[PDB]
Amino acid sequence: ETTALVCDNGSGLVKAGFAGDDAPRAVFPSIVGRPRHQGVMVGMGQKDSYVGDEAQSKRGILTLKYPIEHGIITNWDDMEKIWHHTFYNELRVAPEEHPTLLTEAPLNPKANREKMTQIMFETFNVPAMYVAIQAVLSLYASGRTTGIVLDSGDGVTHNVPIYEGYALPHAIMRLDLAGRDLTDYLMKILTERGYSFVTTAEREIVRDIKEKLCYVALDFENEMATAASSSSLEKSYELPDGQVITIGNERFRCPETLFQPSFIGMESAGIHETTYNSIMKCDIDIRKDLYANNVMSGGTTMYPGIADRMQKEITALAPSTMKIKIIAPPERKYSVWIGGSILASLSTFQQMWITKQEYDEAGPSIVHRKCF
Amino acid sequence: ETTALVCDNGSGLVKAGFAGDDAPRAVFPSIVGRPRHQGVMVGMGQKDSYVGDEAQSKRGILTLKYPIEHGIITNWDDMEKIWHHTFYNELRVAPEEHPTLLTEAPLNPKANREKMTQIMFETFNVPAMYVAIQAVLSLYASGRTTGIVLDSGDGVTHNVPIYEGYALPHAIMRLDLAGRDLTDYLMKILTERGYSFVTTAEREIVRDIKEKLCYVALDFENEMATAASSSSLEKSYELPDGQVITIGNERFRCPETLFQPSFIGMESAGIHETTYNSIMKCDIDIRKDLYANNVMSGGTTMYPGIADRMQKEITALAPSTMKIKIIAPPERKYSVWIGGSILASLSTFQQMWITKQEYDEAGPSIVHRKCF
Amino acid sequence: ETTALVCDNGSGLVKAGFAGDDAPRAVFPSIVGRPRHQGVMVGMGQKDSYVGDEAQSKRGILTLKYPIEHGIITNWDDMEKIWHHTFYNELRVAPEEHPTLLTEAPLNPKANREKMTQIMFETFNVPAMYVAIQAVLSLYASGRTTGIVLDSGDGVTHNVPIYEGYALPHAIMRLDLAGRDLTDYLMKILTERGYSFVTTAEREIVRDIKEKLCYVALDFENEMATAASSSSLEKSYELPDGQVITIGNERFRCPETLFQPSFIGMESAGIHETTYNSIMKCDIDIRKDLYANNVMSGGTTMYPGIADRMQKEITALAPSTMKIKIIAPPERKYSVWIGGSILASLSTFQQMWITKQEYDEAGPSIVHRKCF
Ligand SMILES: Nc1ncnc2c1ncn2[C@@H]1O[C@H](COP(=O)(O)OP(=O)(O)O)[C@@H](O)[C@H]1O
Ligand SMILES: Nc1ncnc2c1ncn2[C@@H]1O[C@H](COP(=O)(O)OP(=O)(O)O)[C@@H](O)[C@H]1O
Ligand SMILES: Nc1ncnc2c1ncn2[C@@H]1O[C@H](COP(=O)(O)OP(=O)(O)O)[C@@H](O)[C@H]1O
Ligand SMILES: [Mg+2]
Ligand SMILES: [Mg+2]
Ligand SMILES: [Mg+2]
Repeated sequence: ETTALVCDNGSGLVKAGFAGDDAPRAVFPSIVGRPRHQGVMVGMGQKDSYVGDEAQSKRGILTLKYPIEHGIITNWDDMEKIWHHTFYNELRVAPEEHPTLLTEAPLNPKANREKMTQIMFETFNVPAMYVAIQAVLSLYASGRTTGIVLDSGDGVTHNVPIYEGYALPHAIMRLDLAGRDLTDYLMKILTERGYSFVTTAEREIVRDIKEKLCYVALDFENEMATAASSSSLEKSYELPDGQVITIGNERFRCPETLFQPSFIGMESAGIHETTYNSIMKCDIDIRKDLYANNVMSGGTTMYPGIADRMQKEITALAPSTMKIKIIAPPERKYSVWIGGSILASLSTFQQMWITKQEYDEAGPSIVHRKCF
Repeated sequence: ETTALVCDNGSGLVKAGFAGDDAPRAVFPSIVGRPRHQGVMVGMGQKDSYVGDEAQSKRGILTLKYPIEHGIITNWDDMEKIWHHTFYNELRVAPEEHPTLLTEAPLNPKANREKMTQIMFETFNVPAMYVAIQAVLSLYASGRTTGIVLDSGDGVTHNVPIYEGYALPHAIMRLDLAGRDLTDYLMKILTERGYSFVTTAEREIVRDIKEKLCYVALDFENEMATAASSSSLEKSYELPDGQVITIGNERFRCPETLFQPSFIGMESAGIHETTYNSIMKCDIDIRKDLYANNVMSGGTTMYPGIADRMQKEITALAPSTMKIKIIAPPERKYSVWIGGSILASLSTFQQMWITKQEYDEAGPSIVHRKCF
Repeated sequence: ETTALVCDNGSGLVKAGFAGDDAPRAVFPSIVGRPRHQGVMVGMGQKDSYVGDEAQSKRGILTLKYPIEHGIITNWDDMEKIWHHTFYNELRVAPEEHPTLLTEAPLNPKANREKMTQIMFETFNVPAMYVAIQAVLSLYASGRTTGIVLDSGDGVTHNVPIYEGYALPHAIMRLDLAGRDLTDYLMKILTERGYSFVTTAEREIVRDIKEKLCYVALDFENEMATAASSSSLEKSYELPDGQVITIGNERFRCPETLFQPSFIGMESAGIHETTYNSIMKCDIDIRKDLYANNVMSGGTTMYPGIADRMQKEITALAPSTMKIKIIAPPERKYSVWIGGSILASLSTFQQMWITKQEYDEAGPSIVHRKCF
């Protein structure tokens, strides 16, 4: 083949393009939007459903659904609209000509991967495809064969240890807390300063407040004290319609949910303890190299101060005699897709695709014997 | 102390009285009103503002302002008249004599609770006070350590799950739709039958139409079909001055907004879906006992048929494997205040009051470190 | 004494009672749990810690901690709550009056036995005590003085060869895989069918799924092929909250971790290989009588088909010239406690107790010269 696609069919935001390009060709919301009002205009070019940037643009008149929840596809009829849009609108390919690398979280339901395999061969007729783990792809972008990858998206956070190119699948950790739960918690805490955000259109406004204003405080109790000497840490922000809102300790109490999942009431260890537990499930000789190669990936790792905070916290859990080093590159917003564009381009990978001629004799069950 | 005051400082309607009474000593409109017409009579007892039953009585000559919107005090200069009137006129006690229990919605703005705290210690000089969640009080009145309380007053509808007396604040739900929004919708749909209601006093006339004649259908499409065999479900009502109006399917299409908020153009779950979502956000082992102890509170839960409609709808959402039971007691019009009268009476509660001596060294910020 | 106590302080299930009784007087979860939510009701039995069935019953609002991990007590402040509950709450004895037989896995830390001795004399003031090896007690319940015992609890699996009443301590094997690791692996593989169990309360739901439905395949590859021609091996389970989960090959792929520890990623012999390797470490003349007396003990030996599988596999490793018999009694769930109740009742054992008079001139290091 001369060109494959790589599609990072993620929660909240899809990244899409071709193998061997250095960054995604297309990046848009993993959203389908549907009207919630009467179509009172006549001769208007009214469309029954909107997807990606069209839905994000028109959202005052729409109800917005993400067809992926926690890295699991929950609405296949609208997920087919996202893949149809992806290929025919801004990639503008013929899917029958290009083999597609697809992307998934570890410890997902098998039925997700099977129906995703079925749609690619039976609805899009692709030549071939493969499903790769987001955290395995994240080491190709880094240029490594050992590291522990913390990947944190819109839906799921997960840790995957790799040493000398072998995964330790028994030491993988998954966590149903990422960019959506932080946005919902930001909506909840913004209520107590007097602002209301509740519609699926207002959750997108609060996602922009989260992306623009929020950060990870290197010591939470000292930052909560600092914010009581107020206006020192406060930022103003301008809503659609031009009303201004101001934010204080909620600017960093929001991202702290990653380190203290008890803020959203769940009983699980923080992302620091989860990375440390994942290294401690690994065999003793590999732990020293995993601590030094603690890779970060995905948009929920983009906060200011989060690499510093997690270096402070893994260094408090690990023994003091060795170098915890956290590798947070500036393109980590796309390092899954970038690593998929490398893998789909490798000359040795071209024998590993599931081909149409191998699917159609074995059914969607083929994807469990041929993929990790 | 020998007695304590207790107030549900309600949206639309205040309830007030003393600890250990089995019902409120006073219940009256949460209203202040000012003249909108000339005082032409010389030697008249002319007065520049009115409150409660006095404003409700003079409402031909007044414009009526509710100083509480959606459970938030939006007009302190008139809310201070409501609290002043409450203590000095129909409770007729000196506020410095008795500590006050006070009442709030969950997820409210912190500035509301702070300013309420300040006014009680600095305008009314009370010995001590506390602020309690309307739904936590409703389990004291119902005699339970566990339940999910749907509370629906004039201004707000909210759900609080409680199990073994511990609340789950991650699973709390709040909804800016209750008795006011149903009254505004009733003005709009009575206008489809040609009746005009637009002044604030006409909203009180339409509120009496709602309170006297409205009800919840067990199945809306069957009731809308039944109303096409007309004059069966329809009723007649007598206005002030003695004119009469006849009320059609708007008699049950009004309360159905609680189950279909899209009738008033907002994009949110109905009260059945939001109570189910609140149970489904809880820890799995507690859900069986929340379905069995679903408690109704506040005047917007007083419609005929609402318990039967909600038992039907929650039974359709929940798995059939277990017994949904909705506890709608007849005193649920006052169950918040009744629960406060129990809480203020308990010997083990008297250490939980914020005392004047504990406020004046910490300011109104004391309330967030002693209330829920 | 007229009665001693015997307390099999095992991982995650404590079995306790009097010497001379035929079964444990008390059996309960070896668990302590603490609230993880705000207590909003007051005038109530609010309690800062729950233990045993109180923790297991209220688990929907608790984080649950096991104070024993792999047969090692890791949290003594909660193990003292388990013994205090054992003695005062449902044995309802005064410990000062009764000598107590305690119990431990072989190849444990010496400090675990020392601190366990210290607490019994300095916190509970017992007249005397002893620490027995759980596999030596499994021969006492079995009514034989030669055999090899596969004991497998919640924390640890171990083999102890005994011939003519002498143990062969060079031939003891210990494996840090038993009922907890199988439960945790079932949480992992249930995720691949779409069910997330993640809290320490949901781990108890998965432990009940494991106990009710899981079984050991006689031939794993034949059973996997049988489950691929599906629906014949599937069963379903009703959760708390009344949602139903169906379970298929994960019903027997879970217990196969005992025969293939590489499923949880650990490098070791399976329980068949570890038992055979233990017989091979023994002196050649005893091996015939060890194969003829392969005793099984503890709850992780309770799966349907495990005796048939374990006999099938030892019979393939051992030479065909002689007969393997596996002795898996129907009471084997309590055979350590039953055998401890026999040992503590023997007239020949009453010289072997460590007495308070013999502890308080030697310190807790007495337990290394007087016990096993
Ligand atoms: N600069 C930023 N600060 C904070 N959050 C961000 C930033 N950029 C993106 N995000 C968040 O990252 C989440 C998804 O990013 P991504 O890694 O693409 O996840 P996914 O792989 O699930 O699509 C979104 O919820 C978005 O709000
Ligand atoms: N019989 C009734 N039918 C319908 N609505 C009622 C009835 N009685 C009271 N209400 C409504 O209940 C609302 C407030 O009741 P209440 O429970 O006191 O709320 P709050 O606690 O907010 O004061 C008012 O808007 C009123 O219209
Ligand atoms: N019928 C059963 N089938 C499978 N596992 C069981 C059964 N009964 C008990 N267990 C398991 O046995 C384990 C502990 O049993 P036990 O022998 O008391 O161990 P311990 O001595 O460590 O307390 C628990 O993890 C439980 O899940
Ligand atoms: Mg991602
Ligand atoms: Mg109320
Ligand atoms: Mg045991």
